[PDB]
Amino acid sequence: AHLILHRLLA
Amino acid sequence: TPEVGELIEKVRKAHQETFPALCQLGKYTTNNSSEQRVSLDIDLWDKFSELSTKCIIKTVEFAKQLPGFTTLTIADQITLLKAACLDILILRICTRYTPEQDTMTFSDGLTLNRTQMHNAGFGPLTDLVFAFANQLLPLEMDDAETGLLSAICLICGDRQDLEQPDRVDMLQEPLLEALKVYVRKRRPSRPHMFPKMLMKITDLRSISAKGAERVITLKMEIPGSMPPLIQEMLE
Ligand SMILES: CC1(C)CCC(C)(C)c2cc(C(=O)Nc3ccc(C(=O)O)cc3)ccc21
Repeated sequence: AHLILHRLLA
Repeated sequence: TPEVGELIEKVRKAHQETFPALCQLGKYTTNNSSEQRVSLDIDLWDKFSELSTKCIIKTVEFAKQLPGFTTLTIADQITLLKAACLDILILRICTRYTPEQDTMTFSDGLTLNRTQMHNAGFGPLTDLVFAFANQLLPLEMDDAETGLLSAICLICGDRQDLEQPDRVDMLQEPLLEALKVYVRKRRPSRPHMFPKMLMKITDLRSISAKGAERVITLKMEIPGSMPPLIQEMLE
């Protein structure tokens, strides 16, 4: 899901 | 499409604002397995994995400040960050190499010698990583050059599973042009500097391929699990 990455990017 | 001078300053600032230089830091050392080689020193591994998590957060902050990076699809921003993770982390730790003591310094000041970097998790990658640090040193690169090299490494259209690789190739072209004019303007007496810097990207990709093999063996060796952000980047 790349949950943390999604958070950092969005 | 910005002018070369503007692109260089943007990238230089993106790198400087996410990377403290060795001179700015308060170096400190630890006695943990400083003179004994071991398969994995768990206290060093715990410290190293925590600092790596922090460096990943700074790498994402750097990427978001690169012109056009946030215009790519979110899937491609993730594919690019995952693929360049080890390349940028390795370039960053190698930038803080002190040759006399053969040490590398992390972003909080922690300074580890070659045996301690080996024990912390580098293992079989140790000599290749230190060899790269030694090759980087005579280049006397500045923040603009290191930032542009990191940006060229990240914005690469040959990574597997990109949705829009031609768009990524187009975004990389101005970065390569900017590094070329900057390197020549900064040091006109050294006409072989630009190809020597480009060769470091190739050396770095070879080390990062070996790094992905080391993540596999470390996963079998660590007592617990990899930190969540490291797992997102490398698994
Ligand atoms: C492949 C291997 C051994 C296992 C997986 C992890 C732990 C992700 C890793 C991390 C690095 C690395 O270079 N981490 C850095 C940590 C902090 C700074 C800083 O503070 O500047 C810079 C780099 C190298 C190799 C590996």
